[PDB]
Formats: sequence, C-alpha cells, structure tokens
Amino acid sequence: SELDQLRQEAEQLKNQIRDARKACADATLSQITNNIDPVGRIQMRTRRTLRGHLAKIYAMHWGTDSRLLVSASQDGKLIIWDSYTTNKVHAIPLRSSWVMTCAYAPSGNYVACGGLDNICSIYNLKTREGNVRVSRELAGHTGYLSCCRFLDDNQIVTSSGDTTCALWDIETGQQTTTFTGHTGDVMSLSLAPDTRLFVSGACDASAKLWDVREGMCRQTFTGHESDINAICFFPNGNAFATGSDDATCRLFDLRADQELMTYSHDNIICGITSVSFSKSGRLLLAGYDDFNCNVWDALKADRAGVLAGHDNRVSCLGVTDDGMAVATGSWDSFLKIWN
Amino acid sequence: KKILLPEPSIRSVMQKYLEDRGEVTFEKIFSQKLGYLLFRDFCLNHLEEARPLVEFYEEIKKYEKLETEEERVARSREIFDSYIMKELLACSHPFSKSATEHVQGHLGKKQVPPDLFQPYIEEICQNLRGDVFQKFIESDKFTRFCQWKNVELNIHLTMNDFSVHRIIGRGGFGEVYGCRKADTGKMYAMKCLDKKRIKMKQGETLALNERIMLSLVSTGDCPFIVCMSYAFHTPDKLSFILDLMNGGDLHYHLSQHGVFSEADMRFYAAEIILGLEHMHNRFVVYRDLKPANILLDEHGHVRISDLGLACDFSKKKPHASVGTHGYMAPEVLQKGVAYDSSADWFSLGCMLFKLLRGHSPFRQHKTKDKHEIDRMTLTMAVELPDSFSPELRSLLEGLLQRDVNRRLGCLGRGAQEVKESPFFRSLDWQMVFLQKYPPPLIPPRGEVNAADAFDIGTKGIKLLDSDQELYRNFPLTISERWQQEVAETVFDTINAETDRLEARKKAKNKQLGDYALGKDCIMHGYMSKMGNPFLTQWQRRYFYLFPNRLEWRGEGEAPQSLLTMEEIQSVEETQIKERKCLLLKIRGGKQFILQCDSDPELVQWKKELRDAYREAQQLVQRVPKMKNKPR
Amino acid sequence: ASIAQARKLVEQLKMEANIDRIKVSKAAADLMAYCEAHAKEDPLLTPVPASENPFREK
Ligand SMILES: O=C(NCc1[nH]nc2ccccc12)c1cc([C@@H]2CCNC[C@H]2COc2ccc3c(c2)OCO3)ccc1F
Ligand SMILES: [Mg+2]
Repeated sequence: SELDQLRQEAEQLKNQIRDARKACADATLSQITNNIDPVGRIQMRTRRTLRGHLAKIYAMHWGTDSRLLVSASQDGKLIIWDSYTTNKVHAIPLRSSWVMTCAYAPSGNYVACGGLDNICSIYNLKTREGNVRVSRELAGHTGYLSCCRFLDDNQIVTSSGDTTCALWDIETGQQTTTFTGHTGDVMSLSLAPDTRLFVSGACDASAKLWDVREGMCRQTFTGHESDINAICFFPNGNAFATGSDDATCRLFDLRADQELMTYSHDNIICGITSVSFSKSGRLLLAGYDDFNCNVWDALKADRAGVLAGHDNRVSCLGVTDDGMAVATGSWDSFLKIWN
Repeated sequence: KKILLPEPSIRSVMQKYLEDRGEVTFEKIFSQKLGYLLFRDFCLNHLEEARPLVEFYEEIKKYEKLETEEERVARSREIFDSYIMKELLACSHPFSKSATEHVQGHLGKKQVPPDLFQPYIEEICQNLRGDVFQKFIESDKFTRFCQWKNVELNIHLTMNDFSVHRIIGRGGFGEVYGCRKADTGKMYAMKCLDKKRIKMKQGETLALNERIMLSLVSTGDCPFIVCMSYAFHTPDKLSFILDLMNGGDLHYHLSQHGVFSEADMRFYAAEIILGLEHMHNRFVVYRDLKPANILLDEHGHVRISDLGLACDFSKKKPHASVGTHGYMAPEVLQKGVAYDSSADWFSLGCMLFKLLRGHSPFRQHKTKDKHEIDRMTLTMAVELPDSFSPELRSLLEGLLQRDVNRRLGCLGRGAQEVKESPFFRSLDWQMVFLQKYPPPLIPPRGEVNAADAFDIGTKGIKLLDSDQELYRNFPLTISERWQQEVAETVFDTINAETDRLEARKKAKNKQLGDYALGKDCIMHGYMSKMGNPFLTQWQRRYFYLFPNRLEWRGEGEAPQSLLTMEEIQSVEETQIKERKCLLLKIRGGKQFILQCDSDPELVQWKKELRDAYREAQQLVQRVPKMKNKPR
Repeated sequence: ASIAQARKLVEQLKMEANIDRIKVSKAAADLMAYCEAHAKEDPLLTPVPASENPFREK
C-alpha cells in the first residue's frame, strides 16, 4: 500500500508540474520574435580542412584560445590541431581504441577522452621534456564514457552509459559527486557559463539540469520522442538546446521550466548528432546524419543556412569562443573550419 | 636452399597460435628437442636461479646412459657431493626429504641403478615449471622457439627438396632411392610407390595403412625399425622419407652368403626381437616377417621394413590370413580366428629356420604348392635336424609351437620371454640395443641389386580426380624426427647466423628510430596485400590488428591506411595462383586480399580477423553513438 | 519495486514542482534582448572584414 501510494503521489506531482508549466505559457517565442527582422541566408565557406584521422571522427572540442582544437577518432587517436595553419600540434595514441568523446581544458594544459573503456583519461600537454603522457585515469563508471567537460584543471564532469554523470577531483582521482536520475544512457552534457549548473541529455528522451556543488537534479525537461544525442547551453545560461534522433532540435528555457521552440523541417528525417550556438546565441548550428550541418534562426525557428561539405555523418561541431568560426567533424575522417 | 628463420616479430602470431592449442606449457616445450635446447640455453646463460637445476638435470641424464656399474659408482658419488651435498650445506637445496633419503640410502648401501636420481628428475621438473618457465616465455629464447616452430609448421616437401641418388631397392609397386635432404644435408631413403600400379592392384588402403603404421612407430628412435621422418606425394607418386638402409635385404644376402651359422643368426634374431618388442609395445603386429623385409645398413645392422601389412590391435584383433606363405602362423591361416602378436613369434621361428637351412621349415622340397606349405604348417610339427644345438632346438620349439598356449613369447611377458631363452644366454641385451655386437655380414661398398623383390615380372591407367582425394591427408611430418634432424645438423649454426642478423638489424633500428606497445593491439606482423591484380602488385606491409581496425604501415612510415572491423562483412580463404590467401569482403562491394608467409600465420590471421570483426560489430550495435542508424 | 526508491522519486518530483517559474513571454523577451544586445559581437551574424578574420588570407 505504501509503494502504491508513492506511485500515485508521483503521478499527482507530475500532473502538478505540468499544470504549473501550462499556467506559465501565456505566449510563444515565435509570437515574441515575430517582429524582428530575419537573419537572411547565412552563407559560410570552408577556410581550413583538417586531414589526418584515418577513420570516423567522433568528437571535437575547441580550446579557449579559439585556435587550437582537439578531436577523437575511430583510429584510436586524439589530434590537437592548430586551426590557423592546419598543423598537427599533437598526435596522441590512446591506450583504448574505443574512444567516443574528448575535451579541451580551459587552460589548454590538459585534454581528456574516453569511451567503451569506461574510463576518463586526462592527458597532460606540458610535461618535463615536452611530451604527452597520461596524467590520470578516472575509473568508476560501470558504462561507457559518452562525454566529459573540464570545470578547471582539477575538476571534471563526465557522463556515462550507466545512466549517471559524475564530478571528479582530478588530483585524487575520486568521484566527488554522482548525478543519478536518468533512466537511460546519458549521451551529452553541457556546462553553464558560470559552471555551477550543467545540463545532460540521455536516451530516455529527457534532459536534466543539475547543480554541480549541491549534486542534485534541479529540473527535468521532456518533449523529445527519441534519444537526446547532443545538448548545448544558450550563451547567457538561462536556456539550452537539444538535438535528438527524432530529427528535431529543441530550445528549453530554465526559468519558464518548459520547451520554447522546435527546430524541424518536413524534409529532415535523420537524427541530430551535435548542437551549438553562435556567439550571440541568435544562430543554432546542428549536425545531422544526412552529412549536412543546418544553421537555424534560434529566435524565429527558420532554417537560415546549410554547411554541406562532408561525405558522411557530421558527428560533431563546435563554435569558437570568439565566434569567428565553426568546426565540423564527420564520419568521413575530416574536420572542416567554416565561416 | 637452406633453412631461413622468420623475423622475431613472428612471435606475435606464433605465441597466440600455439596458445590456442595449449602448446605453451612446460610439458609441451620441455619434451621437444629444440624446445629443450632453447630452454636449457636460457637457464644456463640468461638466468642464475635456474642454472644449477638444469645442470643437475643434465648430470642425471648423462648418468642414466652409463653402461657399467663402476662408472655409475663414481658418477653417483660425484653427483651427490656436487649437487646434493653442497646444496644441503648452503640450505638452498629445493628438494623433498624423500628424494635425498632415497639417493643417500642407495649410496650408503652401494646400490647404483641407472634410475637412481629419478625422484630428483620429477622434482627438478616441478621446480622448473612455473616462474622460471614463465620468465623463459618472456625471454627471446622463446621467440627463437616460435621462429623454429613456424619453420616446422610450414613444411611443404616436394621432390625438389631432395637430391635423389642411386636405387637401393626395387619392388612391384615402386622403388627406394638414396637421397639427401637439401636444407639440412641429412641422408635418407625415399620409397616411391606408383599410383597407377596401386590402382591396377587396388592397393590404396595398403599404402594409407603403411603410412599410418609408420606414424605409429617412428617415435622413440628405434634402431631396428625403418622409421619415417616425412611423407608426401606428387600427382604420380607416394613418397616415404625413411631411415637410409643401402646394404640390401636378408633374402639377397641369404642367396649370396648361403645359410648362416647359429652364431650369425643369433645377431639378426636379437635385433629383430628388439624391433618386434618396440612394435608390440605400440600395439602393432608386423605379420610379414621374412628375410626379404629385413634390411641391412652400411655396417651390417638390420631393421624391419615395409609396415604395409601391419595393423593396430589396441582395439580390434585381426582374423585375416595376411603374410608370406611359409611364415604365417596356424591361427593366422585359420580365417575367423582372432590373434595378436603371436604371429610374429611364429614368423620369427620360420625365418630363423630359413636362415639356418635356406628354406622355410614348412617348404621342404622346394614345393611351390602354397597349399602344401599351408597343410604342413597347420598340422605337422617341424623336424629339427641333428646339426642344431639343444639351446637353439628349444628356442625354435617354443617359437614354432602351433598352439598359442605353448608358444614362446605369447605367455604373458612378450619379447622378454624370448630374451630369456637359453639360446641368448651370452647376450647383454643393452649391448644389442646399442648395436655393439659385430654384424656377421658387412655389405660391400656401393654394390648393386642388393634389394630386389623375388618377382620382377607392366601397364598404366589414367589417374582419376577421386583418387587424388584418396591421398588428401597423406602428407605428414614427424615432429620429433624433424627436430632431431635439425638438432644434429644446422640448429646451432642457423641460430648463430640469425642471432647475428637480428643484432645488425637492431643496430640499424636504433640508428633510424614500437607502435604495438601501450595500446590494446590484438596482433601484429608482416603480410602482403594486393594492389592492381594485373601488375602482380604485392606489397609487403606490417599490419596491426586492434579490436576495431586493422592498420598497416610500410618500412619507413607510420600507418597511413587501415580497414575498420565495421566494414568487414566476411573473411574467407581462397586460392590465388595456387596459393592460400585471405579474401575480405568490405561494405560497399569492395574486396581486400591478403597473403601470408606461412600456414600458421594464415590460420591465425583468419581466426583473429573473424573474431575481431564479429565481436566489434556486436559491440558497435549496442552503442547509440557508434552504431549505424536508418537514413 | 523498492520502497526507498519510490520515496526518492516522490521527493525529487516535490523538488521539481516547488520552484518559482516565470511567464514564457518574459523568458522569450529576455532571450531576444540578449540576442539583440550581442548581435554586433557575433562574427557569424555581422560579417567581420577579412583583415580581422584569422581564416581569410592571413
Ligand atoms: O613395392 C614394394 N613393396 C610393396 C609395397 N610397399 N608399400 C605398398 C603399398 C601398397 C601396395 C604395395 C606396397 C617395394 C619393395 C622394395 C624392397 C624389395 C625387397 N624387399 C624389401 C623392400 C624394401 O626395400 C628397401 C630398400 C632400402 C630401403 C628401404 C626399403 O627403406 C630404407 O631403405 C623396394 C621398393 C618397393 F616399392
Ligand atoms: Mg586367423
């Protein structure tokens, strides 16, 4: 009778949450922005082509210097590129061939990666003789590492296929915090600009906003009909966007605690693999399994442009901190810099 | 022309190949000739903890081969005071109380049998398997073992691998030649049987059974049986590579020298008895014992040959009448009557009578009526002449007993009974085994026609495709024989050459500046891939198989090309220009063809590529980010 | 199946329910205001001269 009552109370609470959200829905973002002028056609060309990876590229991440970037490939390697010159700053052979994600520390001193090895490997870029060596191996997850993001040089946040996220102290290698609540594999995480909150998308078709210091799930967003493969904060930290296998992107607002927009088109049926905002947040860039990247008007939901320069799935993308360019990494083993 | 060892990288494949067959244990490697040589070299030269153990083992093994009791009296005291007493004084003696007690009790009692140190053998073995054996596996000695084992497992003999010389034997179905194996220089005989004759007389099963029996007997290094080292075949011939016996058979020597005295026949009898003991210990009955099947070597010592009519009785006894009329036992002629080794003892009696008298005891007036010899053999006992001595009389009496209940050698102790006959009072059978008795007939050097069949009185047929199938599993290599051949010929010199070459390549590699280390690499090694098929484009590249990919590189570049396990649909073996190669079917209709340097490399690469692609595909299916989604 | 698990779920839903929410109109207005305030600093919206672009002949 107690388990039954707890189930019925959970149902009543879900209904109450939905009714509150509907009580907040007095207008739409599309109505609010109906008066602002359209962006027009966003036309971008490839300025650089990063050639080197021998198989599918799975992930990339810009450095805070808006010049160096790190990428992880099916060839069992990380590559740190100088995007200005296309020169390979570093070529890191990994101890496991099953890499899936990588991250560039804000200081540029460390990189991180991992995958089906269930480990987050932290690589130091500046050693004694100037070599790249594994500085730490964070082990604790019981599933594959899907994403990781540095808070600083000593803390890192990871997401795993064991339906959990985690906050690690890099020095001691301990899981300082575990973020539990998802019911499916967590696919992507995104840090807020102040790094006190972060959002995570999962295969349970739900996104979750967590408090880093408190270690709790503050909010849960639904609406997608399939796996959430990517997630990205709006540059002011009050909203985020999700890309899903249901062929739609979605903008959710934190303070309104509900969905603001769907970015979709009847001619787009394949899934989204990556999402990112332009510097001002007006443009939403999304990578697709049909080999293209679509640039959306984030305020008016119209498709503003297409980056079509890959022969296979656009598996990742990312805008620089200065907003000067956008990098796209694909299953065709190439990265391309656009603007 | 000569044996070329593969590069040490071969270990990566070989170590896994052998590991799939449970062959990287202590028992399997230590009991092999080259394995023992390399392990002992490791312990003596490249390890200190194991050197005294191996030296003890070798001192015991040399003590076992001491002939006289006084030599053993001296050597046992030396071994005790050098390997047991001093190790006990240093407390570093790693052996049980029982072994020391046994050896010291036999020494104080002045009893010194050849097996005095057997408990020490067992305990040395138990002390060598383990950490010492694992450190041996870690060493480059085990790499050299992998090289030699790859060479062994890649043997494919043809006629061009032998320099063939004069004929040393003619039969109705083929000929035997003196030959030399080119890679080692070892002298052999080559028995070539003609498949067309075999078809004409329907004797395919006989040849296959001869090969099987030769395989059964050719271990243990029996000095009195013509043992086999290799068997192969060409479209027209079957070839056995056998012990060289160029002194002729005893039928010819009987027709030439005449009848032999008792003392001369005693030598042949003893050697044939030891050979029969070796066969019967392996559950084999020769059934064709006669002077024509007893061959002489260059010195006069004899061996039993032509095992075509032998059969294994470890499971089923025979009843058929097989043999040469005049040497077949009464229970053999009786079809439907089971028998085992007893036929060979009766045939021995018949053959010894023939050596003493010139004819079988049951062919009495040169009657060629086979039925007359049958009739005499089955009913009437043999009249042993007045010239015979009583000791020989008892020997033949017991051997020629028509009933198996009374026949010498069949009464529960086997050949040992025949050894204890008063006819062999004077013989030390250890000296017989060591071939220390002077042969009564020394063949003349290089003479001719010493081993022809009595029948030399020819057609030919086409060879069907099914007949070649009948000989599919005829090729065979006796591992112990090949390792003994290599050990006594080219093992040391080839090891020195290969050592030196690998040292020079180490100099070059440490002046030019490993990719497989520190990762999850499954396997690595040299393979040839095909480019343009019309240009005969074969490119030798070093391949690295990882759980999700197969990269390859050339000499002088990092790997710039790979093939993912995801895009591999099927791995299959396929013939390309009469060569076994691998065909990979790639997603998108493409094909990728690979060629290995040896059969073990091919088999292992196929196994591992199949396992890797299947496992990687099943794993990728379960990962939403990695798997293929509908488009 | 677990009573403690269901209690934890109910408490989490309480947390998610007892938050202060704003009208969607205000949130949309704030987002639009951020976009308008930073449009000039967005090189993908207002194209920068090629001299100030690191990826155009520099
Ligand atoms: O045809 C032969 N035997 C019949 C058969 N053998 N295998 C058969 C398979 C199927 C059907 C019939 C088969 C057949 C005999 C001989 C001689 C003939 C006189 N007596 C001893 C025989 C052994 O001569 C050997 C001389 C030196 C040797 C040796 C052997 O080895 C070690 O150095 C020679 C060649 C043959 F070809
Ligand atoms: Mg019978």
